[PDB]
Amino acid sequence: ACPEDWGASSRTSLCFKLYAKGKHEKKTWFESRDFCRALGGDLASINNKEEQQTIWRLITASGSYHKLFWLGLTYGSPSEGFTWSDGSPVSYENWAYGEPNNYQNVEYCGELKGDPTMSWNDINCEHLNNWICQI
Ligand SMILES: OC[C@H]1O[C@H](O[C@H]2[C@@H](O)[C@H](O)[C@@H](CO)O[C@@H]2O)[C@@H](O)[C@@H](O)[C@@H]1O
Ligand SMILES: [Ca+2]
Repeated sequence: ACPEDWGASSRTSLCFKLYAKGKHEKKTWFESRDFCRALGGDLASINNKEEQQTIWRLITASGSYHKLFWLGLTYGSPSEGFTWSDGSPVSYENWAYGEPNNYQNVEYCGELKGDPTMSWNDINCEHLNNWICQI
């Protein structure tokens, strides 16, 4: 069962929470990771299409589309490439077309574009974004 406002009460329920913020309250990737971890969770990992649908439905309910959200995607060592901050393997992927492209060699964190495609993009970790936590 999820905490109230994070999901449903069944044993199979996945718990995610959107943090959509105005520009003065958006956070860098590291700030967002630390925020979710302080609650006992982490930035959201998306391990399968079911979790993707769960998050998309939260976005539809929020009424705001096209927003960019930090996910738990962070580059590891050169041999690893992208990892999830929660330690789970990056197996399921939904990178946008041509991504990750490490544009200008400075893109080491992953964001979700909150439109129906639910696609991922690598971007500069110091950008200020909305974020999604999991617990
Ligand atoms: O800004 C770097 C970014 O540029 C291009 O992505 C565009 C768009 O698809 C992104 O959603 C937004 C927000 O991140 O930025 C651009 O408008 C692509 O070259 C992309 O790989 C790159 O990260
Ligand atoms: Ca990119």
